[PDB]
Amino acid sequence: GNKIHPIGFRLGITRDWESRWYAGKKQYRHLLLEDQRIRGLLEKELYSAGLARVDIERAADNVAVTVHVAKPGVVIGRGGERIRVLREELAKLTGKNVALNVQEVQNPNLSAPLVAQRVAEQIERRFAVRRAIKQAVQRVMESGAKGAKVIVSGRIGGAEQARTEWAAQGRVPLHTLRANIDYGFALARTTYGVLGVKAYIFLGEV
Amino acid sequence: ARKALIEKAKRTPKFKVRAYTRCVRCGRARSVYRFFGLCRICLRELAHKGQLPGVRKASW
Amino acid sequence: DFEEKMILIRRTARMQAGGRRFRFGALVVVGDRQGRVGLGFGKAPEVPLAVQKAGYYARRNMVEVPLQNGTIPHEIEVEFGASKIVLKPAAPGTGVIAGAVPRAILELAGVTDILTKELGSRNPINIAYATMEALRQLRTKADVERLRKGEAHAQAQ
RNA sequence: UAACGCGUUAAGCGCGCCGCCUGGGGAGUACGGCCGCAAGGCUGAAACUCAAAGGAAUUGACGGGGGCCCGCACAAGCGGUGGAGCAUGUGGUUUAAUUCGAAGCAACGCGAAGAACCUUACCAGGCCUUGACAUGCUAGGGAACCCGGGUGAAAGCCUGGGGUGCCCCGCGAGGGGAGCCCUAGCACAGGUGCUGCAUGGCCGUCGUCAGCUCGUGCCGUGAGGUGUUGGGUUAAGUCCCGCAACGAGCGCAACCCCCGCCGUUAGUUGCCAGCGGUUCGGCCGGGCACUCUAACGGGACUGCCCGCGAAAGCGGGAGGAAGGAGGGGACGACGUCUGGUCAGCAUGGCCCUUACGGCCUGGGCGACACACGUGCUACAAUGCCCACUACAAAGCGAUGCCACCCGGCAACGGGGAGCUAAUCGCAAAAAGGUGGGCCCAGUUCGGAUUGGGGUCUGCAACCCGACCCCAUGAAGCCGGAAUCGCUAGUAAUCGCGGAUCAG
Ligand SMILES: [Mg+2]
Ligand SMILES: [Mg+2]
Ligand SMILES: [Mg+2]
Ligand SMILES: [Mg+2]
Ligand SMILES: [Mg+2]
Ligand SMILES: [Mg+2]
Ligand SMILES: [Mg+2]
Ligand SMILES: [Mg+2]
Ligand SMILES: [Mg+2]
Ligand SMILES: [Mg+2]
Ligand SMILES: [Mg+2]
Ligand SMILES: [Mg+2]
Ligand SMILES: [Mg+2]
Ligand SMILES: [Mg+2]
Ligand SMILES: [Mg+2]
Ligand SMILES: [Mg+2]
Ligand SMILES: [Mg+2]
Ligand SMILES: [Mg+2]
Ligand SMILES: [Mg+2]
Ligand SMILES: [Mg+2]
Ligand SMILES: [Mg+2]
Ligand SMILES: [Mg+2]
Ligand SMILES: [Mg+2]
Ligand SMILES: [Mg+2]
Ligand SMILES: [Mg+2]
Ligand SMILES: [Mg+2]
Ligand SMILES: [Mg+2]
Ligand SMILES: [Mg+2]
Ligand SMILES: [Mg+2]
Ligand SMILES: [Mg+2]
Ligand SMILES: [Mg+2]
Ligand SMILES: [Mg+2]
Ligand SMILES: [Mg+2]
Ligand SMILES: [Mg+2]
Ligand SMILES: [Mg+2]
Ligand SMILES: [Mg+2]
Ligand SMILES: [Mg+2]
Ligand SMILES: [Mg+2]
Ligand SMILES: [Mg+2]
Ligand SMILES: [Mg+2]
Ligand SMILES: [Mg+2]
Ligand SMILES: [Mg+2]
Ligand SMILES: [Mg+2]
Ligand SMILES: [Mg+2]
Ligand SMILES: [Mg+2]
Ligand SMILES: [Mg+2]
Ligand SMILES: [Mg+2]
Ligand SMILES: [Mg+2]
Ligand SMILES: [Mg+2]
Ligand SMILES: [Mg+2]
Ligand SMILES: [Mg+2]
Ligand SMILES: [Mg+2]
Ligand SMILES: [Mg+2]
Ligand SMILES: [Mg+2]
Ligand SMILES: [Zn+2]
Repeated sequence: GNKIHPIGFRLGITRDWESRWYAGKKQYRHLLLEDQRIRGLLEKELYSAGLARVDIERAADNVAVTVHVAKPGVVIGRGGERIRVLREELAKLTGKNVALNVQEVQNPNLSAPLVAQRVAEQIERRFAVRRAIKQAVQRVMESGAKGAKVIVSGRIGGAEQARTEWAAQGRVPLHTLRANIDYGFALARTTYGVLGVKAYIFLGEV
Repeated sequence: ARKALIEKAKRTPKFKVRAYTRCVRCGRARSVYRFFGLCRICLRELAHKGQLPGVRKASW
Repeated sequence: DFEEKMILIRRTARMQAGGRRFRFGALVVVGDRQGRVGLGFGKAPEVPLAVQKAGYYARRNMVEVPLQNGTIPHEIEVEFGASKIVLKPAAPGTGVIAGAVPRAILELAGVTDILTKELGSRNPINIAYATMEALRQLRTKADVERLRKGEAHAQAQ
């Protein structure tokens, strides 16, 4: 029972919300649940493309879902087909005019949610957990970053004794508010059980 | 949040008064906020993720 | 640009309220199989890191063994603490007839034939050091002749 | 030299000679021999049994060891708990069931920010079996869907009628097909069943305590040390001086929010200072001065003066709204607790599948010889009651808040205006002020308990709602041993709002 969610802390100061709209008490309840049904689906259907953020901006009967993705082709699809299928299935579950665009996360080495994931996969694929981490943190600092940190926790290896591995380089100042710090969390699901990967990436003093 | 009771939750019941809210997420019966249709656990979680719009953390 | 070897790796414990806390130690040899060998003992909190360290240290602590045809110029015996090594040079096709540690050190030195016994404490680390110190000490009817004549050398040579 | 240490008083370098050691326990025991007045001594085993016994040094922990420092920790206070009655939680016991977890601080008004049915996981009874929910599959019957009867506590069970859409082939009768439905059968779904000692996440905690560590260098055979220690300073591993150390990371601080002063921009639904008109209401003109509202900014740095100090900094003063972190917030280091939670969610493994799944109606979670925890209301005169009269903030509300009129002792009901709200409303703020009453009394203190008559919500207030009015008017006269909180706008005291919510 320790540290604060590094985002919700910085939220509004050095970090933005993933849903940006206004709604009165009357409407809010459902436009919320509507967002969560969207982010429910695109999260399942796009794990293959490595997806960082799902931005949901809103007007009136209008939804601008910006999907932030490593491999932007996989989202698009050959011919331009796959994206059309989504947009229809979206505007089905939404019943509104869904405006799904796609944005190329140009560097997955500085996207915490992705670094997290890449590790979790690696862990699921039965890779060495310690190495998996040092080597991830590695890749993060190599690409500009000013600080980074990854924490795998759970039944590491086979392990009856559930422990915690972690590693960091540079500064990861969780107390410093003006620090832009990306956080992401991945959950690895395994024959022996489930483990969690947190990845912190310190990006720049503002 | 047994499955049936999440469904029963939605069933428009024999009397107006067996109307009760659960969390649109976990299905939790108990600390459910009208306004979000979420419990005080889910609220907390989604709030930090940044997925409840305009929901800041307070401090005064 | 030498070969490295692992003499030994160990784990060791400190103490803090609420647990042991560990640290690793690596003993590493470094040789060029033609008369230069160095020994390094490095500790870090992670094992491969310790070895890196160890390897760095080894190259800074280097010793030129005067190899005389696969073997060492005379016999020699050297104590270090509790531990004591003896190196008796040997004839061709004898092999490094030496224990676990000294071998690694001798092999990378570039030695091929040599006799050996450890004696006293068998502790790796001190035996490691005793050997390196033994080799640090060898001389030659050459090395020696210069020491003794020396004070008018080059009248007879 | 293993180190501790030794170091011309050697434990160094050597020679001579003597004594002694050869794993721990058994054991300085047994046996034998010698000495002794005796007590007993000297000499001295093994069987057996263990896998160590040991020496020195390192980190830590602990000490009814020492030193310095801090926290409402003690002290100094103010007010309480422990007693009473009641509200809640819990132990126990009881029960058909009193679902389950929480268990020293860190469980006990805790999960529960809303248990009459629902919730609801427990119990009894009546029900369903591809199932209340997902994706399917094989075979037949069907459009989907809509309405009515029987039985029943409901669920369910049985049954009657209306209805023929869409896609392809065909002139057509019509065959095929998508979707949905029913019946049979199969994958399966469902499980708040177990394991928090298989876990993720999140949290409590030591502790907002000032610590925890790393790179390189250096010391040591080494575990490890150094730095981080010492002296001064600080809320602070905060800084200063010192030093085999020089830095760095997580922490402290800072960047963020609220309050205190002023600025610029902003004038409505807010504001009223001089002025015009007034039904005396800022009501109307008009104006944004002021109040305010709320978005950006300025302002404080030991900067100035005096005194002490190598320095850091400390004490005191001036200007200033604010002075040495101005007050409060958010923010919890490496780790500890095999801490908490499989009953939020997720999840490995084990277990059930006409039953541990699911539907319902009723009951239970509210039981009461008792015990504790947290709190409310009191025991009264620095009070109580009645009337008249002032001064808040923060929120909330168009399925709602409900102004004002009417009936009614009243709860409330009928009628009905404004308000998606700086406008309309909840809204009376209560302590306070003025007047009058009571006069030390179980009382005009206290308001339990019960009798009676109503109101509202709700399908339904027996178990088990709140509220109003009449009558009843219990304990209690300041609480034993123990024990809690708080260091300034704090404690004590007085009202107000909100979340959950038909209530
Ligand atoms: Mg931690
Ligand atoms: Mg963990
Ligand atoms: Mg479940
Ligand atoms: Mg309800
Ligand atoms: Mg030489
Ligand atoms: Mg010796
Ligand atoms: Mg030879
Ligand atoms: Mg030996
Ligand atoms: Mg041995
Ligand atoms: Mg002498
Ligand atoms: Mg001696
Ligand atoms: Mg013996
Ligand atoms: Mg023996
Ligand atoms: Mg004896
Ligand atoms: Mg004796
Ligand atoms: Mg004796
Ligand atoms: Mg005898
Ligand atoms: Mg005698
Ligand atoms: Mg004697
Ligand atoms: Mg000792
Ligand atoms: Mg002490
Ligand atoms: Mg006291
Ligand atoms: Mg007292
Ligand atoms: Mg009491
Ligand atoms: Mg219980
Ligand atoms: Mg349980
Ligand atoms: Mg309640
Ligand atoms: Mg019930
Ligand atoms: Mg029931
Ligand atoms: Mg046709
Ligand atoms: Mg036809
Ligand atoms: Mg399951
Ligand atoms: Mg645990
Ligand atoms: Mg438990
Ligand atoms: Mg060294
Ligand atoms: Mg320290
Ligand atoms: Mg502090
Ligand atoms: Mg510091
Ligand atoms: Mg006038
Ligand atoms: Mg006007
Ligand atoms: Mg400001
Ligand atoms: Mg000064
Ligand atoms: Mg801070
Ligand atoms: Mg446990
Ligand atoms: Mg209860
Ligand atoms: Mg009236
Ligand atoms: Mg009324
Ligand atoms: Mg009054
Ligand atoms: Mg009076
Ligand atoms: Mg009495
Ligand atoms: Mg009295
Ligand atoms: Mg204090
Ligand atoms: Mg209240
Ligand atoms: Mg309310
Ligand atoms: Zn929830």
